[PDB]
Amino acid sequence: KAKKSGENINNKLQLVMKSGKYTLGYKTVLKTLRSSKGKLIILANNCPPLRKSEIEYYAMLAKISVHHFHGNNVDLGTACGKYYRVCCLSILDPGDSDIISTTT
Amino acid sequence: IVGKYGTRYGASLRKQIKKMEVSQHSKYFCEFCGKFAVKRKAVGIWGCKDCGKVKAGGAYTMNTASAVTVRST
Amino acid sequence: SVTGSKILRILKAHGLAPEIPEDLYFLIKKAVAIRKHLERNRKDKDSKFRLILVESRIHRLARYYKRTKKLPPTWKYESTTAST
RNA sequence: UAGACGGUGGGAGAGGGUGGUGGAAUUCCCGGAGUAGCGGUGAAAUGCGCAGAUACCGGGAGGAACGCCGAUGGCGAAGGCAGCCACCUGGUCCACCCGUG
RNA sequence: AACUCCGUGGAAGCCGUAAUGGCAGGAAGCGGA
RNA sequence: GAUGAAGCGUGCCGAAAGGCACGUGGAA
Repeated sequence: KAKKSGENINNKLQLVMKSGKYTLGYKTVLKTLRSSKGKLIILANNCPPLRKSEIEYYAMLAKISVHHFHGNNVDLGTACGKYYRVCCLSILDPGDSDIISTTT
Repeated sequence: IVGKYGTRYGASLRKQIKKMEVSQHSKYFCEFCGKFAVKRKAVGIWGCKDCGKVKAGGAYTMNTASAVTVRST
Repeated sequence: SVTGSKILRILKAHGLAPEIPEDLYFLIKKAVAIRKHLERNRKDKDSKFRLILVESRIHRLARYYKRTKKLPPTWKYESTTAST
C-alpha cells in the first residue's frame, strides 16, 4: 500500500532490451522530438542540469510525454563487470511491453 | 604521493600528505551532473572536466563534514 | 483441463518470471542493494559479513553451473568476476 | 527428492548504519527571594561561602547518559546491542509444500 | 598544422596518445567554418 | 647524466577486495 512497489520499471525496460521501436541517447532523442516521431521520453533521476531542461523544452514543443524515471545497466551483470548507462530513452518503439500506458 | 619527499620530514608528516592528497586526487562525483569528473583547480576550488561546473568546496576535498550538515539543517 | 499449448500461450505473454538458476540473479539483486546499503553505513560490519557470504554463494552457484554444463559456466564465471 | 537452496504468505527482535528529536538529572551562567553556614567522615580536616555559598523559585547554555517498562526477557558469528522518530540495511523463525534437483 | 566549432554519420567497445585520455550529454569516418 | 614517487596501461590471479609482474610516466 504494497510490498516493494519498487522497480517494476527495471524489469519493464528489461524486456525492451530483447523485445525492440525505440532509441537511446540524448541527441537521437532530441532528434526524435524535433522530428516528432518519439512517443514518450524517459529521463534518469540524476541526469545533468540544463541537459535535462533541453529534453524538457523540445518535449514540450513536440508535445511528447515525459516519464521521469532514469537509466543504467542491467546493474547486476555489468556491476560485477558491467553497465552502459542511459540518461534518456525514446519510445518510438515499445513492443510486447506497456510502459507507455498509464505510467509516467 | 609522499614519495617525492625522499627520506625527509618523518612518518606523520608524509603519511598525512599522502592520505590527504590521495583523497584529494580521487575521482569526485560532480554535483550538477552525476559524473565522476571533478578535479581540484586550486585548493577549495573544484571543477568538472565534463560539463565545466566550477564549485566551492573544501581545501583538499570537494565536500567537508560541515558542508554536509548544511544540506540537512 | 488446461493443456500445454494454452499454458505456453500464457508463458509467452509474461516472459515467465515465476521462478528458479533465477537463484543467481535473485542474489545479484540482493548483493546490489546490499552493496549500495554498505556504500553508506560503512560501519556495519556485521551485515557486511553477510555480503561476503552472499558473494561467495553466488560464485559457488556459478561454478556449479559452469561445471555441470560447459555453456552456462562460461557466462557465470565472467559475470561473477570470479576466477582470474 | 528425504540434504541444501529458492518461491508465496505470516512473525518477533536493545541486529547494524545515517539523520533527527524528548524528558529527567549534574555543572555553569542570568534573575529573583534568602542568611551563615554548606560539604564531608569512624571522627575529622582540606575545601567552598558575607565579592552572599548551602537550601528555594524562574530563565538560559552545554556535554553525557537514557529512569519506569526491564524479565528469571530479546537480538547478533563473536566482540557486543536497550528514550522516541524516520530512512537505509543484515540475520532468523513459522505455514503452504509450490520451484531447482 | 594544432586548437575550437558546424553538418553528416550512429559506435552499447570502439577511437586516440609519448603520456593523460574521448564518447548516445553521441566515438571513428566524410564533409565544412 | 643517474635514480625513478603518484597516476595510467597490459597480462595474470580473486566472488570481491584487491594482489603480482611487466611497461608507461616522470616526482624530488
